[PDB]
Amino acid sequence: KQFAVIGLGRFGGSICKELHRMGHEVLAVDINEEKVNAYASYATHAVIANATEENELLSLGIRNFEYVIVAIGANIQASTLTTLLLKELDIPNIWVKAQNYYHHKVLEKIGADRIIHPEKDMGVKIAQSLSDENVLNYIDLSDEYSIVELLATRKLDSKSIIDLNVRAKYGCTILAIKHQDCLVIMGHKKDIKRFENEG
Amino acid sequence: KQFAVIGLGRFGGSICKELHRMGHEVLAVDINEEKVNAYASYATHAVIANATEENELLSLGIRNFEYVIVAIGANIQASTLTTLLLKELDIPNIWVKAQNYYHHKVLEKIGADRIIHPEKDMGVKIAQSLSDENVLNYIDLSDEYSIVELLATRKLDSKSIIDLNVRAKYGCTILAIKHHGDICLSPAPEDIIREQDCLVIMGHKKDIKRFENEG
Amino acid sequence: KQFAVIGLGRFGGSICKELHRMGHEVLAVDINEEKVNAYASYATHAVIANATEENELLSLGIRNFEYVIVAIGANIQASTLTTLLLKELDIPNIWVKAQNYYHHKVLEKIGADRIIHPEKDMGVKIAQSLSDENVLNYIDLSDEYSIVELLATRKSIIDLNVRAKYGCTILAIKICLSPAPEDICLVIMGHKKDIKRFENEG
Amino acid sequence: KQFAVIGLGRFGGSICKELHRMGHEVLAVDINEEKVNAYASYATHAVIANATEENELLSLGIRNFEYVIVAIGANIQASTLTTLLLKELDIPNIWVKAQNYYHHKVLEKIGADRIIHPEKDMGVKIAQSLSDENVLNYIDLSDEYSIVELLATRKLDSKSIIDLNVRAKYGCTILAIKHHGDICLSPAPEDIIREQDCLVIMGHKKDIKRFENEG
Amino acid sequence: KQFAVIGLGRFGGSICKELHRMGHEVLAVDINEEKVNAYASYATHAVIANATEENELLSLGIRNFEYVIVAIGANIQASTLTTLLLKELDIPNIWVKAQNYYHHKVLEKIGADRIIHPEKDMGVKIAQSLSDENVLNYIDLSDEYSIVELLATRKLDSKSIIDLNVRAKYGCTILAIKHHGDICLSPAPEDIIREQDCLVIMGHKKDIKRFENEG
Ligand SMILES: Nc1ncnc2c1ncn2[C@@H]1O[C@H](COP(=O)(O)OP(=O)(O)OP(=O)(O)O)[C@@H](O)[C@H]1O
Ligand SMILES: Nc1ncnc2c1ncn2[C@@H]1O[C@H](COP(=O)(O)OP(=O)(O)OP(=O)(O)O)[C@@H](O)[C@H]1O
Ligand SMILES: Nc1ncnc2c1ncn2[C@@H]1O[C@H](COP(=O)(O)OP(=O)(O)OP(=O)(O)O)[C@@H](O)[C@H]1O
Ligand SMILES: Nc1ncnc2c1ncn2[C@@H]1O[C@H](COP(=O)(O)OP(=O)(O)OP(=O)(O)O)[C@@H](O)[C@H]1O
Ligand SMILES: Nc1ncnc2c1ncn2[C@@H]1O[C@H](COP(=O)(O)OP(=O)(O)OP(=O)(O)O)[C@@H](O)[C@H]1O
Ligand code: NA
Ligand code: NA
Ligand code: NA
Repeated sequence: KQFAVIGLGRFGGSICKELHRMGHEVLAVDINEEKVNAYASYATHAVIANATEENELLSLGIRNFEYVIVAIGANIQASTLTTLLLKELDIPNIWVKAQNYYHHKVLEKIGADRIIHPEKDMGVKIAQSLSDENVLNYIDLSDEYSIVELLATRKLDSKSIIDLNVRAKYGCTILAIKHQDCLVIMGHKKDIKRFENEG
Repeated sequence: KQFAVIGLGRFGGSICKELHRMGHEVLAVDINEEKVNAYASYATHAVIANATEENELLSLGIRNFEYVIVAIGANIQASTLTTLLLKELDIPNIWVKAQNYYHHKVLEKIGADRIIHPEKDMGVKIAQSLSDENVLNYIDLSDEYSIVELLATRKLDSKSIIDLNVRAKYGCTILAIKHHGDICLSPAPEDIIREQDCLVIMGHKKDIKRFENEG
Repeated sequence: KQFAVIGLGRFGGSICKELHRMGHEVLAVDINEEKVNAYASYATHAVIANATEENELLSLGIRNFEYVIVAIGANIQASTLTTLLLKELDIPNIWVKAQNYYHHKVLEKIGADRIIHPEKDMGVKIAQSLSDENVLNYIDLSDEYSIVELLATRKSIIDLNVRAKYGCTILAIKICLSPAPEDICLVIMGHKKDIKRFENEG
Repeated sequence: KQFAVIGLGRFGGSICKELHRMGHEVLAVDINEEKVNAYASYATHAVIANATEENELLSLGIRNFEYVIVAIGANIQASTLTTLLLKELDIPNIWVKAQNYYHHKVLEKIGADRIIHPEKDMGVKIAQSLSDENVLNYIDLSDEYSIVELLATRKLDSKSIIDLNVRAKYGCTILAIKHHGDICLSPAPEDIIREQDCLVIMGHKKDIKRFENEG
Repeated sequence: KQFAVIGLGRFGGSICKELHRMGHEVLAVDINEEKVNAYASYATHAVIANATEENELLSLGIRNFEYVIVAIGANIQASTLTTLLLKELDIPNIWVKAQNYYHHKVLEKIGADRIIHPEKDMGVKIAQSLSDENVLNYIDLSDEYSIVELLATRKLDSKSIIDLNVRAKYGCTILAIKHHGDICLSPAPEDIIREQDCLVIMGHKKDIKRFENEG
């Protein structure tokens, strides 16, 4: 697979370094000369180009890339003009980083295959950890069930699994323990909060 | 639990909106008047202040907040000077949003309780989804064992759980399966996996990768 | 009929002044303070607002306007964001001034009812006048047939065999409408190729 | 001894010229092309570089220098990220020119071996000369003891050393007398004090104030 | 004694904070609104005025000040036009902070009473500390004689004053010893010197250098 990442910011620069670490052909495009020089070593091909121009986009052979990631999320004009061109060039998969709710609505009309909010998805994830310090990481299977990696408190010390009645009393299934030790649990959103309060 | 969020960007503004939804007293501090007027309705109180000033920081009653989040990740001077003042004010928890690796090193020195890379962590998470399109959302329990929410392929249709030897060969456990928008926790042998449905699995990282090829 | 004109430039300010002359209520919105003060006298209601904000758009009572004209044609971000709000606010008629081909393609996606190129339409109209210095002003009824207002050069109507030889009809003589044989700006209606032959031979 | 001076301002450019005058190997680093061309004659080697970037720091050959002076004192971000790289490069002695009190607090955290306030230390010395027109130059041995180079008034003219009972009444010992451009180290009783000759007098900080007032 | 400080920089702001600490009436004039608000508490009278204007300078009542310090050292146009006005208004004492050699020459022509180089005089003083790590502070009595506040080494540990033939061989006099936060004036034979204590010495400039190499 060949990937193109347009815009080497904090978000796009992470995708170039990660996909290059896994051993993939990454094209790194950025309008900034100093950004491309820094990520020149972290990409298979790095070009100092403006992606809002169709002539520059055809010069890169952008039609040969199955996945194009437009990591521009502070310039709505540059981001929407780029993903309109890539939809014109018949790119199978265009993934765009959005800025606000209105930028999400423009890109949904002009044909973005997946629209990503990196700071909004992390900020909600961080604020869940701020509100309840017991949690460390979670994944939402649905809107009401989650796999919350809880942190064992002082009252859970020296307590066996059979002593815990999470299976029946709370209806929560413990998955793993990482030796205060990390306690991975699964259950309803309201049911897990009962186990956090009562230990 | 009273939270102060300094800098209402895409990251700071999301924490103010999320914590206000959960019903928490959030103080929204920003130096830009237009940003403050946007988050007046999404915060308990929104004020205009330059957090690099100690006199302006004490005019907010910032010593009364258990958590302060400095969500400035494009100005290193503004971000590092702010957490220095909060470190002096004996704030128990200071969480800072970092910009690069060398910005993370400054905050570690001057006493940031937690340092957050929002785009770097999401960019790494996205890049796993580009590389392996089977996955939908993964959470790393450790460096070798992870929970991967997989998407069922075309050959997984009309297949039973006992047919898939995940417990025996791959050494992985299917923790949940969802079909048609309804999620079933801890499926029992045997259940029908459909053409396009999410398949949550748990196991070693290299063991799931072998299973995705043969799924 | 209540009209809203968003963006007081050369194009938007001309729509405000013409509609205020005709006796219509016009709301003039612009982000520039100097523009609004100049067109405060030429608009029924004038405000200094950013039209890309949904809160500022609702303060104007923009839902009461049947026609909104987004005459922003150099800021693509301001033009595309504004028409998405007005589409969200259910304006029956949104007319947008575009900049280039790609700006036109964006506004077609997000639901612009009519997209206007003022400089491109005039530039095509002007460039037809430079190549053929006899013409003055023309409109295209169709691709093949057009009404061309020629300039009279160095004869009776019957002498000008446009009806038989060229297959064209003389429409006016400049003031005297509906000419008839015979009579010694010349308006001629006919096929586009036929008028060019008439100009070369006459 | 090898020295590197990062930032050729009024303060950094003075260290380059004084160390080169003494015959030391000075590397002059700056980001401005005009500054580097100006100090080509006053430094062993002058390089155009941006010190906040670590790749440009290792090209200079910065690990070969025992002393590095970061004489940037108007950009807090550029100064603190430079001394972070040098501290990470195991540079033994890093001397940093600071700007304000909060900049001093950051450099203390991230490992600056010595933090310098050139204008603040000179402003304090000047304000002692404005407040007291008798003094010319002083050195604080401690917070209560000092050596003050006084200036002779009219009442000290034609006065011998033994006539002045400074040793008993004030408890201050006269160290030297700058006689008409010629010094006199440890003057012996008695030497005639002229109209205007410097009187290097050592004593308590409060006691010399009495000597200035009582003449 | 009323002092006017024109330009509240790092150097001008240090004179305001020190003259007010000593109990003097200070007029703090600056063209920047942010600077005046910060120093409004540390100055008797703080004004946001431009000093290059003759009308604004007479609104301050600047003729009532014996000392005016023009602490603008990065703006030659503002510094030379200010002191041209103050000399035109017959200020008895005008002290100007200069930038380079050419600014020093202009201010001499247009009648500056004392011209100050804060960063240049510190850079020369700092470069002496980099060259010789034994010195901590020194005061130049002349171009050939100096008082150096040395630092004790391992070879100077447990050595009495009479053991050091500084009076006979080196021709230098030991003035005081800073014994770990305690300072003793005019030591008598004999006093023991610890491992690391400041040793204030006086002598010829070349004779002190021979002492450090030979002891
Ligand atoms: N037209 C363009 N074509 C290509 N790259 C561009 C273009 N416009 C901007 N960029 C580059 O894209 C990069 C990321 O965009 P930008 O800084 O606007 O986004 P952002 O919202 O700040 O994202 P991040 O949080 O990842 O930094 C920048 O380095 C910028 O120079
Ligand atoms: N000194 C300051 N005090 C308070 N708020 C500030 C200060 N400096 C910047 N801000 C605000 O912080 C917010 C976010 O800062 P900035 O835009 O520099 O960071 P970012 O990392 O690019 O943003 P984001 O969180 O959107 O990714 C902005 O609204 C900005 O106005
Ligand atoms: N967000 C906005 N909301 C309202 N008015 C705006 C906005 N952005 C720009 N304007 C105003 O719209 C007017 C026209 O926009 P602009 O000058 O960018 O377009 P243009 O193509 O040059 O227009 P014209 O050819 O009519 O002069 C200007 O007066 C500008 O100040
Ligand atoms: N990142 C950098 N790397 C190297 N040199 C730099 C860098 N940033 C600034 N400089 C240079 O450092 C020199 C001094 O810095 P600056 O002028 O900001 O400090 P300052 O406190 O005003 O100094 P001074 O008052 O002694 O002149 C300038 O010549 C400037 O060009
Ligand atoms: N014409 C003026 N009148 C009054 N104040 C002025 C004028 N011009 C500049 N200043 C102020 O004087 C102060 C010092 O000026 P400047 O920054 O040019 O000098 P500097 O040599 O860099 O100062 P320092 O090294 O002491 O920080 C600043 O606060 C500046 O705003
Ligand atoms: Na961002
Ligand atoms: Na135009
Ligand atoms: Na300075």
